Amino acid sequence: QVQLQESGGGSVQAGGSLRLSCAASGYTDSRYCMAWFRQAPGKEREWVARINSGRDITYYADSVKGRFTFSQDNAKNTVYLQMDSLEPEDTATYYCATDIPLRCRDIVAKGGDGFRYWGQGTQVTVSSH
Amino acid sequence: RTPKIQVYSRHPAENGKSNFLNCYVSGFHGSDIEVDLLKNGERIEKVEHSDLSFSKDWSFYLLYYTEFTPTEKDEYACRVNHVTLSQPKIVKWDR
Repeated sequence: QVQLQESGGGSVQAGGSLRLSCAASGYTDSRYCMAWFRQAPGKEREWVARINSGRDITYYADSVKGRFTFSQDNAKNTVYLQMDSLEPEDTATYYCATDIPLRCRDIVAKGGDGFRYWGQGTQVTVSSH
Repeated sequence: RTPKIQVYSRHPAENGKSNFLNCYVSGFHGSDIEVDLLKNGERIEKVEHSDLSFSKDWSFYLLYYTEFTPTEKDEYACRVNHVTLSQPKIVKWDR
């Protein structure tokens, strides 16, 4: 059944950019909605972003609005979250979550976390100068 | 030129009571047009609409609607595909 492909984390200089990546194989018709959370030291978990199964609606956390943006690859198989203008406060492990549209519909957009299928997490470390 | 879209609820929204969510779309040359209501970015299943159209200038007036119970955190939107549009237009509900 559903297998997550989640990648892109690593080390970056503050003000730089970093593209996270998510996709999942096994869904009926490859149709699934998707969100990102992150876990930082010393804070609770924080919802980052959400895109729908049709990939034309995006909600972002106020905390990253104007900075983070979803795109898709040419082939349309994978979704990217482009993170620009990174600050040290964005140092965290990022995770993506997927589920079928029927369930996603009831998973609230900003914060809802009822997704069945998650990545193990990719870590992003944003150092200063 | 391209469609006008308004998205609004039948009442001042209050959470846990029953209201309606409306999508009004208006423009020209509608035979092709596709309108969806969205809850948390996914299509709402049972949705109704009323259409009004005139041949003289090919104008149309569509109203898609659904009975819904809003909550603190559920987000709702309208999606419209049309020939004039290279990529579908989304309008988010506000309040």
